[PDB]
Amino acid sequence: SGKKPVKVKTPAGKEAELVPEKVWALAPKGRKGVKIGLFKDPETGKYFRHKLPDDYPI
DNA sequence: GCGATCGC
DNA sequence: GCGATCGC
Repeated sequence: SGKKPVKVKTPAGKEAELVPEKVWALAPKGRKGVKIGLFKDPETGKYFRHKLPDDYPI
């Protein structure tokens, strides 16, 4: 689980600051990849994945 | 296509 | 079992 909030655009189309429920690195062998957060849209109650900043702690 | 994750 | 998440 994550700690600090993340500047996120929701599926519903709104800018929100949300603390991700799970975070992990998504990277192939030999390449940097990205960090991924699993988020819950507070309005709709639905889950979605979003890129995390590069320095976000896993 | 690779990489991990999980709600659906 | 997969969509969808990014950047290479």
